[PDB]
Amino acid sequence: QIFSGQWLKAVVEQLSCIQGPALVLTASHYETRMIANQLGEVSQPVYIQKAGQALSEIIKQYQEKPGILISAGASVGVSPRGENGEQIFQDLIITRIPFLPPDR
Amino acid sequence: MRTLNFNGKISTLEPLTVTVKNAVSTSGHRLPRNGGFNAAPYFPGTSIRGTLRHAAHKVIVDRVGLNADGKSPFDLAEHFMLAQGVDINGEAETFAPGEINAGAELRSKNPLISLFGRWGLSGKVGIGNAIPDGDNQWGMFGGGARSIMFQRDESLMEFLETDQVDRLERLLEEQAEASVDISQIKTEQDALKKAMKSADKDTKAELQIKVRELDEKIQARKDQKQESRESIRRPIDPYEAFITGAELSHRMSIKNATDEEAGLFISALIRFAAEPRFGGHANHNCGLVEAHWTVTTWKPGELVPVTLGEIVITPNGVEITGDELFAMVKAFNENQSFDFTA
Amino acid sequence: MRTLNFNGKISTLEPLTVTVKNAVSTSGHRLPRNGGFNAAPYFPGTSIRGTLRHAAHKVIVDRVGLNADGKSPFDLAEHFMLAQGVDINGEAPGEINAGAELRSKNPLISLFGRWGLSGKVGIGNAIPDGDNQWGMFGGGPIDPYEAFITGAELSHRMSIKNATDEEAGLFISALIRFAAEPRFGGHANHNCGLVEAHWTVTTWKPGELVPVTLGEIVITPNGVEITGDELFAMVKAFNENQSFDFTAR
Amino acid sequence: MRTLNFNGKISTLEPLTVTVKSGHRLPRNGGFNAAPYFPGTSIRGTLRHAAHKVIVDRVAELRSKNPLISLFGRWGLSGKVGIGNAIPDGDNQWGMFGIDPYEAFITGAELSHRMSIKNATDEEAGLFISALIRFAAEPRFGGHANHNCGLVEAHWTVTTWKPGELVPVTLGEIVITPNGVEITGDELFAMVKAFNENQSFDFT
Repeated sequence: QIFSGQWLKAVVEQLSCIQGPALVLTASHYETRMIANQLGEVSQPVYIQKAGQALSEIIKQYQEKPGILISAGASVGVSPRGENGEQIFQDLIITRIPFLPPDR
Repeated sequence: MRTLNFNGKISTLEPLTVTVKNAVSTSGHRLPRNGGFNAAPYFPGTSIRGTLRHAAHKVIVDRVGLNADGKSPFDLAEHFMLAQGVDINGEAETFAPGEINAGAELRSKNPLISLFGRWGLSGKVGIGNAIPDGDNQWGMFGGGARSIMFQRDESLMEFLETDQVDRLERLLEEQAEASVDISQIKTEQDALKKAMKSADKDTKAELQIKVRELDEKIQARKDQKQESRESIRRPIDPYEAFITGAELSHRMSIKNATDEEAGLFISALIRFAAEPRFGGHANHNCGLVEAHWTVTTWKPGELVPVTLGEIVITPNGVEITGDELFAMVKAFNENQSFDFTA
Repeated sequence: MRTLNFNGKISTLEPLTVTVKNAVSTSGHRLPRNGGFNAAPYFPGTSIRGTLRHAAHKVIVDRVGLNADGKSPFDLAEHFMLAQGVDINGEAPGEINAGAELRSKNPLISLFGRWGLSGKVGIGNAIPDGDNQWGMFGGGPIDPYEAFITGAELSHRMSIKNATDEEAGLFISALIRFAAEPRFGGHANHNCGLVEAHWTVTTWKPGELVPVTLGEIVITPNGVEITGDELFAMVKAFNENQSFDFTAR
Repeated sequence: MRTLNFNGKISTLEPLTVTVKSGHRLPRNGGFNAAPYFPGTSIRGTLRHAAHKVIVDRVAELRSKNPLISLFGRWGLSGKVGIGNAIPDGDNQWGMFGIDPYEAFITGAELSHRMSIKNATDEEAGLFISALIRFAAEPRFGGHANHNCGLVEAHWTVTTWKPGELVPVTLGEIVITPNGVEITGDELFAMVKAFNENQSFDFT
């Protein structure tokens, strides 16, 4: 489980090129932590899902101030929709397809 | 060039302990286990071999003798080669041409290196691990706790000056507030510990760094404490040791040992019997043992080994049986052809 | 520079208990057990070692002398060094040979070492000879504490390794002063701890096949009998040596 | 500052019964089949009551203020005094006497007994001897009040030992008996006078 640095640089580069609120669905909370570390928070607030956290707290952290939300796992049929209901993230970055580990 | 098998038992006169760096962990001092967590702990053959090698080195420096001032003729390099087995001047190479057929002559001139070997010269003696005969036979000893001398007895106040009494009281107060500070630092530490293991991969790396810096903070508080750099009244970690009287089966063997090398080994055991100490915690008199070894030889090609005698080490003395062992000791003592500087 | 093994028996005039936090459990003050659950209780060598170390400390501060105010010239750091070996002040390759003269001028810290300084004396665990010499004492919902019985024979064995005449005399004097209050363990109330003990001090010159007994030291409530002119010789050698600086480390 | 050892004998003129506080047996001195002993807990309790009611009759730094607490001590404070148990000398000599019968030593029993004061000063160490003399008025070494178990006589050889010397010196002989209290040794009398002359006291 080592992520190649070139891919990290490319991913942060494409993340920073976004000009609006976005939802980054990484695959592992470990990927969430490495991508957060590699990001320089040049963009509007970066909200990170700590390993074993609760998504809805970051959801309501994100409604007050839309920005870039890197939340691995999560989903399970959820959506960071606004208060009256509107698409508040024009971009959705699936960094890697969440390929399941091999299970001997 | 006869192979001597010293098969015998070490009975533990005082608890037998050893701190093997692998065996110990942050859980606590544990004896080196004979495979796995729950196996029967053994006393390492490395410790016995080192003790016997230092005994043989002392034997050799005593037989060579001392000058009027009491300094052995050997140098630091020769001492380290004889007992420690490490070369100070770099004169030890493995599998190098030129030393072919020089090993026999060096062994004859230097029985110590012959027996215990050096870097590149195979040691003729192998000092096996001590395996207990029966279950249990190991447990936690030492322990106890350091305490404030004057809190345990008050007669020592009448010896300490009022300024020293002030220093005492300040030492107490400071050690106490530092103890509660370290206490809450440890509470944070253990809280971290709970996640150090339960975690995802390289998430925990950060927690490793956190504990490392919390331990640097601990050191900082140590420096802050003033006076004692440590905690005076602290509990002592118990150390695992074999119970007294414990029977530990021991198998040593000397591969193709001349009568001279065998005599040096036996004299080494004789000198070791003066202080029959193995392992550590000598402050608690740990390591004192009485040991009886049946020396048996096995001529290659023969189906059975013949017993050349029994060597019994006891607090009451060293008992040597069989004329073969006596002839070995006499051969070693009489031989004046030993050069320990090569 | 001889190795003196003190081999002998401790007979307990009153019970003898030690609250070692390792053994004590929810049952109460369990004696250290020398094994598993059903092994034979052993009186730790750490307790006897502390008692004899503090006896040596007391004789050292007595032999140094007391000022007119009745106070000892040593400071707190030096007291803690002598009895507890704890570096209160906190002050190596330069120490490789400093141990020789630090031992020579401070016989106590040589005998009972400090952190990084190997102690010459090793005080072992007292172990009962027979069986059923341990029971519960202290009846009074009050925790009964484990302890040995009156007259229990505990086989003890100390050993001083490469000690000089002053070192061995210091240890003998420490035993003399301990025999004034021959109390081991704790439980000062209930008078538990007081023992009468006797040791045959036998030495063993390395190389010799059999050790030679320098004599017997016997501690009884009616006195301390020192047999063997050699133990007296080491005692007076320690007493008359006026060349001990106890302010070095 | 002398550490006083009271080595001596307790002779019993009545069956002493203890463990008043499955059957009523005496505490076992190891195992079950070994000799019995009379627990020092009750002896030190009696000495506690004696010291308490002598200081009532009359009226390190703490030790000078309260000689009682210096002798026996609170939880935090180490008490100088320690009262061991009474061990029988010979074989047998104890029986099921006496309603559930209780276990007791026969009349005429002689027990070897040890008491000690660590680093005693004459001031507070006099209090212990005064506690034994006023004990002698009411010699109760039993656990029964209706059956008045506890009538004993006891003779203690006080042996101090200044540390360092090879032998201890006998201060004197303290005997307690229903006839009264008998004391020997002029220096023991002077010790108890030291106690008397000071008046340092505090309540508990």
